[PDB]
Amino acid sequence: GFRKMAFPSGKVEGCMVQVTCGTTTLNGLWLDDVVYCPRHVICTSEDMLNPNYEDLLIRKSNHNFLVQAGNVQLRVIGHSMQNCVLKLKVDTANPKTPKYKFVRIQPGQTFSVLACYNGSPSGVYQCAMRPNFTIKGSFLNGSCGSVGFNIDYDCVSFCYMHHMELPTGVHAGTDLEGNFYGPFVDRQTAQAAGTDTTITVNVLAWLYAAVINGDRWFLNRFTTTLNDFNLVAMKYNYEPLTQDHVDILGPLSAQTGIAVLDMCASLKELLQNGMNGRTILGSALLEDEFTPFDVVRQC
Amino acid sequence: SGFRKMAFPSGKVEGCMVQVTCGTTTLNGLWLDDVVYCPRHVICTSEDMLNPNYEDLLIRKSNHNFLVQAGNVQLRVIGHSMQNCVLKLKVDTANPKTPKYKFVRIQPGQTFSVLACYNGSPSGVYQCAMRPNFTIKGSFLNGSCGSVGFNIDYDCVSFCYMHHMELPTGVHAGTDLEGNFYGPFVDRQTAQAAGTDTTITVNVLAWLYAAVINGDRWFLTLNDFNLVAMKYEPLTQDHVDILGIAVLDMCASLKELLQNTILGSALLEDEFTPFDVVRQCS
Ligand SMILES: *c1c([C@@H]2Oc3cc(OC)cc(O)c3C(=O)[C@H]2O)cc(O)c(O)c1O
Ligand SMILES: *c1c([C@@H]2Oc3cc(OC)cc(O)c3C(=O)[C@H]2O)cc(O)c(O)c1O
Repeated sequence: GFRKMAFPSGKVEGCMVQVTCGTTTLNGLWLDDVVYCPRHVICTSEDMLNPNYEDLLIRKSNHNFLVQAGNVQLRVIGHSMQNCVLKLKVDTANPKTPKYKFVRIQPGQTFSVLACYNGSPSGVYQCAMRPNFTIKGSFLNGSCGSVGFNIDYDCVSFCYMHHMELPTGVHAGTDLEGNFYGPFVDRQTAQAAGTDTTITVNVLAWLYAAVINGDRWFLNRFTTTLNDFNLVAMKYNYEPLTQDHVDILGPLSAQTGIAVLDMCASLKELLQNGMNGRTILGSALLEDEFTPFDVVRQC
Repeated sequence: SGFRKMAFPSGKVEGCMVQVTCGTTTLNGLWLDDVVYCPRHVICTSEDMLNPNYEDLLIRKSNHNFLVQAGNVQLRVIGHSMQNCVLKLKVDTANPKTPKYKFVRIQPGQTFSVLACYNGSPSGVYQCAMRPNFTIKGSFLNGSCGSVGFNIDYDCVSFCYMHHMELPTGVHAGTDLEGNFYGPFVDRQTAQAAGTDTTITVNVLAWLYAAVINGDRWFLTLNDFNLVAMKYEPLTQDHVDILGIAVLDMCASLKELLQNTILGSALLEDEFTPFDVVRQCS
């Protein structure tokens, strides 16, 4: 079987705290003696549209920030700002601090989200960074500060922090540097996600996973050039397939003996005919939230 | 906004996962208090997969024939016994990471989270449901025998499933934590197959309600719906009471869907219980 799997969230659960400034409360990420959270926590109801974060932060003292790790209150001894993330220095290092690093992911890459409310983890799920730099996540009010991550070798790579929900229902956030994915800004002025597309390299990887698990009904005797595939796939609103993407599919092609452009011909036919009542790995749609690395890891 | 197949945070279960080795077999074990639980098939050999005598195989083994690895530490086994299809290994050290837990047995149509582990090392977590045919459509890529399923109510972990084997149809079968199998399956490498599976109708209705909350209202009598749907499981009064837009109006929507996408899915998802919708949408 093939499941959309999230990484074990235990190493991240031990880092989620509750940050309060004024009457605003959201989640923070406690690593070493620093707590990371969205800088919009310092905004009031009149600072939602055009806040000057430099002016708002200079008016704050350390005792204006209430950091709460479970039932233990953490004393803030310093505060600074980097891009859209607020850094709260506390007098206690987190003893549960795992091996970690901050990374920025590319569109199409996947990660796991630990949805938290009031610093309390409530659920974990797997998702991908859409080509339009949005997240088709599952967030309610109080989830800002939740983080996305991958685990590579018992080291936690933090790549996402949730900041806001867009009017279309999707979500936008930053890396742990405070830099937003996409052209979005931490302001409550109407923003809209660009035109989203299907992650082509992920669908091909998912098709390779279907062959690995024993499904071959979708293959055909055809091949295609890289340009002719892109000409057809882009008409179905698929992201263009680059030569780097083809190289990434290398190991899966060798493991299955099916050339990438041969699998491209299969995908071109699947888009043309649909499923015809059949399923691939339990899905009736072409799933695009598995990277070629996710396929190899689970298989 | 949004709707995802959300699993419970797995941190409380990760601290319990250990590696159990017996002979040429290595799988996952659940370390709770001073007892490690794992499938009793761990004591089988290569030549004892078709018709093993577990009573005979266990009597011939001593405590030191079981090697339990908890991180970089080897736990010392001081006792071994069997409860149904689960082996219970008594160790000399209580697990300091033992959470508040209880062993429960779930019903078909209920959901839970699985922490898929590989030889004691956790690798991934996902959410799934107990199919009416008592099978699990999970992802178990070997070395995952002994992985457990659970739910979390308040701070209490309700262990409900332990994985034992995969069926020839790609689905998986297991037991509860007391060793009692879900479904008509035995722990032997024999000819067995999963029964005709049916769709959990009450979960589909709950999933349609989650779509109305998320902005999908384009498709917005009991006995009449059942006769058409049964052409899927039947709906009871408790189903409508648990799903308490009237329910019968939603059944007419589902009836108009079975004959003649929703939340990014071309299929009617049936692995979200009515409480899962409330837990995620509130
Ligand atoms: C608020 C939020 C998010 O705050 C927020 C701030 C902002 O600019 C200052 C713009 C937008 O769009 C948003 C949001 O979308 C809000 O979701 C999140 C959370 O969790 C809390 O508690 C809060 O008060
Ligand atoms: C074996 C297994 C599972 O062992 C197993 C035993 C059995 O009867 C004794 C029947 C079947 O069907 C199975 C399986 O399907 C195997 O998956 C699991 C794991 O993880 C290991 O390591 C192992 O040796």
